[PDB]
Formats: sequence, structure tokens, C-alpha cells
Amino acid sequence: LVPTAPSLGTKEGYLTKQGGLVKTWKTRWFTLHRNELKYFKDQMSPEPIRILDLTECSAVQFDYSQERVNCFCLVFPFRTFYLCAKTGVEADEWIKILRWKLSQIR
Repeated sequence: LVPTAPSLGTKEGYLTKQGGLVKTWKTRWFTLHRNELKYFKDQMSPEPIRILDLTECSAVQFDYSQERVNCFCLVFPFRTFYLCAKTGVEADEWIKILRWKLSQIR
């Protein structure tokens, strides 16, 4: 494998996620390609744990209540994911591209 750069409208990186069954916090690798947001155990995992179809996403919101770290939520019909970036810059980068992506799908 040989790295390069994002194909515009794409992004990859680690995000901390809140569990579905139990509210534990896990660091996963996320990729954004087209209208699909996926997350893997780690970068080299060939298959994604889940694939989120963004055409079903109705909202992306920063959580101004959490003043310790930078997190935001992805609202879907049957579940709202809560995600935390490792830094403010990363949080900002993810939210911008996800919001832009919903504006396009829309």
C-alpha cells in the first residue's frame, strides 16, 4: 500500500465512539467516501465494523455541552452516534465535511 491524499469530499482518521449496547468509549478508524461513512477496528482492518449510509443522516451537531473534549453527534432514523475528535481542529474538519456532504446529498 502507498498513501496519497483525499479525493475531495473524503476524509479518514480516528474518532472516539460511544457504544451501541453499552456506553463505553472506543477509538475507531473512520473513512468518508461518497455518501458512506465507515469505521474499522483500525486502519488496516480490511472490512468495516459498520457502514453508515449518509443519505439517511438528518443532522450533524457539535455538542457545546461537552466542554472538556470536542464531540458531535450524527442523527440517523434509529440512532444518534456520539463522536469525539482528538482535537478541536479534527472536530472542526469532520463536522465541516459531513455537513457539506449532507448539503450535497440533499
